[PDB]
Amino acid sequence: STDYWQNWTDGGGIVNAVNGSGGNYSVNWSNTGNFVVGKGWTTGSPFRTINYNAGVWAPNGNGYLTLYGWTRSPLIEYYVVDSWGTYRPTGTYKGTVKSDGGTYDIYTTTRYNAPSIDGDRTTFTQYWSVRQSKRPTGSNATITFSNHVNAWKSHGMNLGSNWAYQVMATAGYQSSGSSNVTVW
Repeated sequence: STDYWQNWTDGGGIVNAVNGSGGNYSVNWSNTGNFVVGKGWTTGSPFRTINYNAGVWAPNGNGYLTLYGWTRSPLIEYYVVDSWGTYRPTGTYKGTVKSDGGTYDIYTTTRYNAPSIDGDRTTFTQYWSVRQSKRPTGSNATITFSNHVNAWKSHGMNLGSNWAYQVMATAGYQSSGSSNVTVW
């Protein structure tokens, strides 16, 4: 019952995103700048369990297969990264959390004068859970987001009171690749 289509690119290279049937989408990208594409929900929830099955996850270089969303009040961009390409994202280490058969490291980072849902020139903190090893793809996976929300809270990483979208995303950074993901 997804109802949100996320498709943002800074315009660099080619990001061929297909909004497929139901919860399904694909991305074929090449020689990109930065981009984020995914399917999910118009209003995020700290109580939502996200299901997905990545039929293809094939980054060539730097890309993430990740829960992705925002809050406002305050403005926070958040990630639950299940898999990646050549680079495992890290930042300021906060702790760990076990969820959905995985162990995730918790990080914070900051963006300065960068694109956000509030405009092209904003400064904000990012919250991360990053799986310690790449999650197997091709079978049904779950992200029990509450586990992350609560772990983040325990480290003083509180989300905002105004929930924006919440999607299961393919994100890329100066890379190429292909993905095909179904979200529900």
